[PDB]
Amino acid sequence: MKPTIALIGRPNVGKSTLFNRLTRDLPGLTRDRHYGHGKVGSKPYFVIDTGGFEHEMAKQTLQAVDEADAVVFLVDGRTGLTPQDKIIADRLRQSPRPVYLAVNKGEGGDRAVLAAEFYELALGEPHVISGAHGDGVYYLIEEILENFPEADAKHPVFAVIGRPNVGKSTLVNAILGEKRVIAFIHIDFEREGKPFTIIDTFSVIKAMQAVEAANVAVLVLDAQQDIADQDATIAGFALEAGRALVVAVNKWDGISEERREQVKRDISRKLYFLDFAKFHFISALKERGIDGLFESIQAAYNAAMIKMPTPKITRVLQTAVGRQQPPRAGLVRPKMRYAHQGGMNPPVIVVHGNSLHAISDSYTRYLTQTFRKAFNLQGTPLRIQYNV
Amino acid sequence: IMKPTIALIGRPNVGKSTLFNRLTRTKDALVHDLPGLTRDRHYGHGKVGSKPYFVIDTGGFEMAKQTLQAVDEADAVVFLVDGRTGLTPQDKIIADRLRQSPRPVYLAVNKGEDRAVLAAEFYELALGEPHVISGAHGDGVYYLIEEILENFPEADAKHPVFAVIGRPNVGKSTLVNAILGEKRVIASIHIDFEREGKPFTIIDKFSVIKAMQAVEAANVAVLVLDAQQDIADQDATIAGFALEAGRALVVAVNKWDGISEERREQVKRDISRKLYFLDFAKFHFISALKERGIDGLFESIQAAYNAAMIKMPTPKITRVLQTAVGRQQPPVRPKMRYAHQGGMNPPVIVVHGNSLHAISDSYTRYLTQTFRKAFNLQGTPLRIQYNV
Ligand SMILES: Nc1nc2c(ncn2[C@@H]2O[C@H](COP(=O)(O)OP(=O)(O)O)[C@@H](O)[C@H]2O)c(=O)[nH]1
Ligand SMILES: Nc1nc2c(ncn2[C@@H]2O[C@H](COP(=O)(O)OP(=O)(O)O)[C@@H](O)[C@H]2O)c(=O)[nH]1
Ligand SMILES: Nc1nc2c(ncn2[C@@H]2O[C@H](COP(=O)(O)OP(=O)(O)O)[C@@H](O)[C@H]2O)c(=O)[nH]1
Ligand SMILES: [Cl-]
Ligand SMILES: [Cl-]
Ligand SMILES: [Cl-]
Repeated sequence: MKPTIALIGRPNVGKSTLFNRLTRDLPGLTRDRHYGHGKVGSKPYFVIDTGGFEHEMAKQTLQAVDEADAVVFLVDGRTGLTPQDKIIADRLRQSPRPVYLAVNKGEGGDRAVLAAEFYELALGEPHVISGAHGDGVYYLIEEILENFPEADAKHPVFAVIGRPNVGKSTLVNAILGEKRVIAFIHIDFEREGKPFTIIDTFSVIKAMQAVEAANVAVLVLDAQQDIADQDATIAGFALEAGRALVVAVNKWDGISEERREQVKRDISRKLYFLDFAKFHFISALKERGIDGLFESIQAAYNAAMIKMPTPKITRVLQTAVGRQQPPRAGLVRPKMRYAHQGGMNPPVIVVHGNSLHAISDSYTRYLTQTFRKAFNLQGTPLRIQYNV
Repeated sequence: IMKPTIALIGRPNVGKSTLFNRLTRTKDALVHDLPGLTRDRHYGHGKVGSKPYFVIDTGGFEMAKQTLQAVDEADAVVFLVDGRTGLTPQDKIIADRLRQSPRPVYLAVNKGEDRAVLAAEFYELALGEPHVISGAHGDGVYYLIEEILENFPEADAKHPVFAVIGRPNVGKSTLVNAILGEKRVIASIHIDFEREGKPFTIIDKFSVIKAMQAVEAANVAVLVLDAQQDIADQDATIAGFALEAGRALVVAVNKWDGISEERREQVKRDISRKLYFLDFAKFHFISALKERGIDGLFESIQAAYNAAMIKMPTPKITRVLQTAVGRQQPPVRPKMRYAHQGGMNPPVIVVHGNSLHAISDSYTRYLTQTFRKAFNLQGTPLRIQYNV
């Protein structure tokens, strides 16, 4: 498992600003993220901005301290020292895990004088940084990662994920039965002869790690409630991980028929960014729909692991381009000539040609759907990329 | 009578969006937003203060062409600087351009939660009195706003007064000439005309401030979209402003002459998916250039105005409500007994009962549609509200 860094600090000290630096959809909207994959640094890691949970600290914030591999305590170096900061430092100092004191917004400053007050916190060396502009952030992260040192399974290895109370335990018990669940990290089992592995592990950190360890994620939704922010950030994390995905709309036994289309329409409207995944309507309690859930889990694994021959891809591309030409880039007419796979799990298709530098999102969506149909890629977040 | 516009100006990271959110904060928070997403706003209606006004956070442009325009066209500028940091060379160049302004320019020394020391450093900018504030916590903000507004001193038209709004280059000028030159149309900021006996007024490069002023002067807005491009962020924020104004709306999907038949459904799909929050308005698919489809615009403008101005008797509303609830009960089981109109242009329906504190967004959607069908309210952003 790769490390998780939890950002902690007073409101307005620069946490989300830092988080966006470390981890850097429809028009007019911006997707809320308070946890994601660290992209700044030589090693992979997860980042949690505990500002997204919230004076004393918050229940989930203290949990993040217990569960993260390290905490960054962010403070406003321009201000001076607020008494709220001294309280937080008192709890963090007890951490048996790393606590890095980051003195933020110290850009163009004197890094020694700006960390003068903060030795009193007894959390060690203050790290003068600037989350906005990046001064010292890369070097801070590299020291955090100097602690932790840095092949696809032949069958689907899946994690059941989702909000509390959607039915994950009921689904797992329905899948495994009593006898194989009493032998619980990885539980290998067989179904109709074919092999599967389920991963057993609210804890954001625990959910990210389930996603990291799996090659398929089964996202469980409670059909009896509206889709929630937390439903959406979990699914969003899975999407950023490129994890193959199957969606289990659970507690379907509760919905009357009149309400059924209203709920299917509601769910596709609010989880549009999952239209690459098959949606099953199941009842973990009454054990209905589980068989087709397994068909889709296997299909998601297959799609995720596909190896597509360049001539097939190029053939599919040229037929699509012949039927509908790409949008004219103002005056210039893009030419799409060939394409090949540049990644796996998820598959990535790289399109080659001239003037591919401003291809509209809708045309990229048309190529994606064509490729998905041609290669049966439902279940994996296939991505198109233009060689520019 | 035009309302004043205040433009926030300043370096990245001085507190503009924070201030803008404070100044435009709606207690009820009425935006039809999705789970996990947040709708971006950098201009809106001012809510802090005794008088009405608009606010623009010029940070949403990234000096810059549009920012310089806001300096020219706003009634006043707030120049936001970081009092904690000190005085950056970038701040001084901005002061050099702002100092030439023939309109009010207020120097706000932010993040002060030391007022005397922070006013001496900033007198070097020669922008007058520094105002020490804290946009995050609110220190001094209210007094700043009242001092800006102490300059500007503080009936529905019987027929539709409509404004054509939308992004640069979508066809607004072509559409206006087409409307005034149509077959059945007979002909200092308002242009009065008539069609088939009924009266109309249309309101007469691109300016965010001018778009906001068009909406406030109107009782109906015609939003023009360029069908030949993907819906853009700027398409959505213009529509979003119209929505926050509660402005009755007709949507003109323009340049339909360019779209081939195959591409046409892929485009209607794309538009309804990305402008979901406009599902209350009729969409027309027109060609302003070839002057096709303009005739049907006039009925929808009339229909939207009529809907916006409706007066619904309490017994009819309660009747429709009790019937809707009888056919589909709410999902402890809330009881909805009666309802009345508590607002106009847009109409607002207030529902009274027990256990109404957690009604799902999806049920409120069922009631909104039910009321919309029953009272012919397409074109006005009708909203349901619960008394707790
Ligand atoms: N009607 C219905 N209720 C269910 C179903 N699955 C779970 N529940 C109920 O949801 C509650 C929580 O289920 P649980 O498996 O613990 O959810 P978890 O938090 O995701 O593990 C329990 O009281 C279940 O009986 C289902 O398929 N249908
Ligand atoms: N000067 C400076 N300003 C910053 C920095 N990071 C964030 N800000 C500004 O701080 C304001 C709010 O900070 P935010 O990131 O939301 O703090 P959070 O509440 O901890 O997430 C924004 O207007 C930011 O642009 C920094 O490193 N330097
Ligand atoms: N093909 C096509 N082009 C149009 C149409 N309406 C406007 N245009 C073109 O769009 C460009 C800008 O139009 P204009 O009315 O100035 O857009 P505005 O910025 O919204 O006022 C011009 O070159 C027009 O010829 C239409 O219905 N079809
Ligand atoms: Cl991962
Ligand atoms: Cl293949
Ligand atoms: Cl205030």
